[PDB]
Amino acid sequence: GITHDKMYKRSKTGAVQGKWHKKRKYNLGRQPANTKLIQKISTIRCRGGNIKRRALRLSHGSFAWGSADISHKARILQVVYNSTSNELVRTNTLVKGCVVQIDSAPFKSALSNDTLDKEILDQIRGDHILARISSRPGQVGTADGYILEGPELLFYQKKLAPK
Amino acid sequence: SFCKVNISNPVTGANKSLMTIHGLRMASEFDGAALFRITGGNDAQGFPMYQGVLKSQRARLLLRQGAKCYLHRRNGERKRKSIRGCIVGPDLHALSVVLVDAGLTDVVVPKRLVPKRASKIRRLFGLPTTKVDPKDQMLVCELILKPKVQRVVTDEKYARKQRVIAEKKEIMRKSLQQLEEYKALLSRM
Amino acid sequence: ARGVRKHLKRLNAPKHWLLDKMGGIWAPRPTNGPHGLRECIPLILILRNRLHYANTYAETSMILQDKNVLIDGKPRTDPTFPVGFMDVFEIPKVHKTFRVLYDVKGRFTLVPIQSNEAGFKLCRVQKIFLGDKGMPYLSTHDARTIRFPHPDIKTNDTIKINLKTGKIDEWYKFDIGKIVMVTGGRNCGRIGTIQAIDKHMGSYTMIRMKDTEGTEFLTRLCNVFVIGNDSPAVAIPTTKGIRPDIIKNRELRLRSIA
RNA sequence: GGCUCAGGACAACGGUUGCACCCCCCGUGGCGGUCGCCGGACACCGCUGGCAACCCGGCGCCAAGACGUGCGCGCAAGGGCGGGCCCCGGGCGAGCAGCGUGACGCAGCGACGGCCCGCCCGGGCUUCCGGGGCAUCACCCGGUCGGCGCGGUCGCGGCGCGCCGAGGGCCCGACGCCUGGCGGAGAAUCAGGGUUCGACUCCGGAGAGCGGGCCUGCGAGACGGCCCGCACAUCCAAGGACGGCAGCAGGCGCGGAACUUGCCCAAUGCGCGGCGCGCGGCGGCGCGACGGGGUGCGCGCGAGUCAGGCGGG
Ligand SMILES: [K+]
Ligand SMILES: [K+]
Ligand SMILES: [K+]
Ligand SMILES: [K+]
Ligand SMILES: [K+]
Ligand SMILES: [K+]
Ligand SMILES: [K+]
Ligand SMILES: [K+]
Ligand SMILES: [K+]
Ligand SMILES: [K+]
Ligand SMILES: [K+]
Ligand SMILES: [K+]
Ligand SMILES: [K+]
Ligand SMILES: [K+]
Ligand SMILES: [K+]
Ligand SMILES: [K+]
Ligand SMILES: [K+]
Ligand SMILES: [K+]
Ligand SMILES: [K+]
Ligand SMILES: [K+]
Ligand SMILES: [K+]
Ligand SMILES: [K+]
Ligand SMILES: [K+]
Ligand SMILES: [K+]
Ligand SMILES: [K+]
Ligand SMILES: [K+]
Ligand SMILES: [K+]
Ligand SMILES: [K+]
Ligand SMILES: [K+]
Ligand SMILES: [K+]
Ligand SMILES: [K+]
Ligand SMILES: [K+]
Ligand SMILES: [K+]
Ligand SMILES: [K+]
Ligand SMILES: [K+]
Ligand SMILES: [K+]
Ligand SMILES: [K+]
Ligand SMILES: [K+]
Ligand SMILES: [K+]
Ligand SMILES: [K+]
Ligand SMILES: [K+]
Ligand SMILES: [K+]
Ligand SMILES: [K+]
Ligand SMILES: [K+]
Ligand SMILES: [K+]
Ligand SMILES: [K+]
Ligand SMILES: [K+]
Ligand SMILES: [K+]
Ligand SMILES: [K+]
Ligand SMILES: [K+]
Ligand SMILES: [K+]
Ligand SMILES: [K+]
Ligand SMILES: [K+]
Ligand SMILES: [K+]
Ligand SMILES: [K+]
Ligand SMILES: [Mg+2]
Ligand SMILES: [Mg+2]
Ligand SMILES: [Mg+2]
Ligand SMILES: [Mg+2]
Ligand SMILES: [Mg+2]
Ligand SMILES: [Mg+2]
Repeated sequence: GITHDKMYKRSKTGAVQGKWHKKRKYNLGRQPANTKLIQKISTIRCRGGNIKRRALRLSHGSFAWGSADISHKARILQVVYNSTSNELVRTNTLVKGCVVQIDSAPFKSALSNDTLDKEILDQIRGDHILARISSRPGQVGTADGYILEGPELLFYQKKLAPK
Repeated sequence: SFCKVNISNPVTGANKSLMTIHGLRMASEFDGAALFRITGGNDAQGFPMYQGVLKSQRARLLLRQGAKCYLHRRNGERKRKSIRGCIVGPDLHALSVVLVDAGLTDVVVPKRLVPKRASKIRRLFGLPTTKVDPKDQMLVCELILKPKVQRVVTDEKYARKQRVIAEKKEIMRKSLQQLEEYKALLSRM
Repeated sequence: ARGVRKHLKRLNAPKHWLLDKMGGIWAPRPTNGPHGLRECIPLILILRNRLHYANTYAETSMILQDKNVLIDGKPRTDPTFPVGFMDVFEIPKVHKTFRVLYDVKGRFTLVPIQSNEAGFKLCRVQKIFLGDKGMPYLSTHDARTIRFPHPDIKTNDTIKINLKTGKIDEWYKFDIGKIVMVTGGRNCGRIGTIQAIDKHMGSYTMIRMKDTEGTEFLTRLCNVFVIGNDSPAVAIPTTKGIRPDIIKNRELRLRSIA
């Protein structure tokens, strides 16, 4: 099947290398989850047992605002940025590290307590917050994360600018 | 041969032979016109009809352990077979049939054996399973290997269970004691 | 292979098992459990090949079936059971209680003991770690484990165990000046005193001992079991861990026939 | 466990490291807290069948140390915060492992109590040094050399994919071609230094006619397991089914060149449990080769024959 054995690669001088066995089972690869946004979680049986959870069609996640230390659950609304390609953005495909808009309703009671990050408060006054996925959807069947702040927030807002 | 027709009233109990059903598919109700329901059959060469193939001929398919037509030899063996048949068309030498909505029905074939479960026997002769006397060592069976009923609770079984149950509390008693022991060690250290 | 190994050729058997190159193509392969595969000698090779209690496998088996063999105060029924260093060997029908020690050529000897002696077991503290919910454990050279261990007990020391209740009563500290016996190497079976513990970043630490007649030797720290504190806590064979040299041995081999 | 050496020359293999990048049955020692005795149904078997033989159909009465559900004192995976802003005990050489606290989730173990954890043997990959001939093979490579990001994996890694850069190897012999190439432990020869061979006893690797794919399981890319293509053969009422001796004996062919179509599991070991085992053993063929003793001595023997022990399943 799919394999990640190195024997099919060349050496560090460019020479074709020979073939001295047939494919081993312990070097198998599988196809990837390609987790669509918006509820299935398949089970995969790995080497020696070891249930692996493999997601398709996630809708919600647990999101943490760290500097204020408030966590709520929320509905992922849209994937907006991704460092690899525009294709995974255009398809709303949930992979680790992508940046999404989450529902604002859960975090609207934090709109009371002042002396907080106004760049988070004015965005809560709207109807979404910007966050990053921290989990691996295709390995553990879950998409949780944290809300952006710091230089990183400004970096992604400028990437999202109306250019 | 024309068409052996295994007939079987599933009530009286009877497996009889016999010699507007063309096109019929499994689970269809023909009306004893010139020979009711089809639950099986076997075209020539023996090849059995299979459910869902929606055809009137043959189709090799890959069968997994647990399907019809397949006596496997190891756990996980698969094999390809010619499960053929028809929608009860022409090339059907032999067939299976069942009488519904009843020379005709007059015979009975008794329940060859008897139940053997503690609950079973009681629900059968209208008896509960919640009052402390589940012994029920009456032996009728019409004296006819085949008794020794199951799941019948006793004193021995009861006590043994209690033993394990209690033990699964003493474990924690001494464990949570040792917790305090080690806490005190540290605290005096 | 495609899985674990079950068989064991006679030539591939450990050299110190003292098997003979004829008399078969196969050897008994030890079973997993309280000791390893290299630093052990099976129960069958002790009974059938040493003491002649059985002249064959087919009647060593039944001795182990009617449960005639107490190891560490508990019976055993597996011919391939790995008995090792410091294990207690008592058969009651012939009134014999032993402990396993090493001779001065790296082989397993059974020392006689007394009923006041078979009440404890010496184990080497292999490591200290944390399990469920944050609890400490000590795991040893006989694959015993002890939870909530007294903090003074640290890695590489020695503990004294009761065979029945399974709990620690005494411990001995691996420091400079402790009576200790080796378990591997080419000084296996020799006894001396810890008088150097030289440490090296990243790599093994080396240990230098001397017998009670001046002869000195070296080994890794993995091979220095502690037996007492300037006096052994268990018994040791009348050679006491002093090795002769080849010419002294040759004259003794001359004497035994003379 | 047995067989063989076809493929493969910075492989494999040999010594020497590491996993703070991993996986593991049995066995040993621990540990065990989890937000009133249930349900129907399967095989063997009864009654009726199809088929040339291969192999199966329909109906029915019956159990669990089989499933399914589950009675229970909250804790499986993963995720956010909780470190020091010259530099340097739970455990280390090394900020590693635990725990606490905010969110998710409801997994596993419970109808004869086991999820889980150390050790063990085994595996995977991994650092360094060694690791065939040809120059009438002088330049070679382009996922090739590095970077970022995700994915997949038991896991690290151009292993895969996107984007960025232009690297990487070489007369200390790269790259390419050839081999009637398995590597080592070893063997033949013989003052010393050396030459040549490594089929086969142990260890390691690789295969089961040749490409491939996979299911079941802790563990296999298994062929005395399955599925397809190719090359070959087999029975058949002509519709169909079916094979893999580089396992042991034996046959054909090839070649200068190599034995019985035996008996036994009694030992040795392994499996399960008193048996099974073409492992392994015991006889047969056997001037390949090794070791010992005769064909006389001056008058007693061995070579054969017939009996009894001993030994031997
Ligand atoms: K593969
Ligand atoms: K293979
Ligand atoms: K494999
Ligand atoms: K199978
Ligand atoms: K092999
Ligand atoms: K394996
Ligand atoms: K295995
Ligand atoms: K051998
Ligand atoms: K041997
Ligand atoms: K064994
Ligand atoms: K036997
Ligand atoms: K052969
Ligand atoms: K070869
Ligand atoms: K060849
Ligand atoms: K295994
Ligand atoms: K086994
Ligand atoms: K390596
Ligand atoms: K290397
Ligand atoms: K290497
Ligand atoms: K090298
Ligand atoms: K050359
Ligand atoms: K590319
Ligand atoms: K990469
Ligand atoms: K690429
Ligand atoms: K490139
Ligand atoms: K060259
Ligand atoms: K060859
Ligand atoms: K020379
Ligand atoms: K020489
Ligand atoms: K020489
Ligand atoms: K010469
Ligand atoms: K010479
Ligand atoms: K040979
Ligand atoms: K071989
Ligand atoms: K070999
Ligand atoms: K071998
Ligand atoms: K081998
Ligand atoms: K091997
Ligand atoms: K081999
Ligand atoms: K192989
Ligand atoms: K091959
Ligand atoms: K083949
Ligand atoms: K092949
Ligand atoms: K193949
Ligand atoms: K494959
Ligand atoms: K294959
Ligand atoms: K061959
Ligand atoms: K051959
Ligand atoms: K034979
Ligand atoms: K010939
Ligand atoms: K000839
Ligand atoms: K035997
Ligand atoms: K044989
Ligand atoms: K004579
Ligand atoms: K004679
Ligand atoms: Mg051998
Ligand atoms: Mg070789
Ligand atoms: Mg299977
Ligand atoms: Mg096989
Ligand atoms: Mg044959
Ligand atoms: Mg010839």
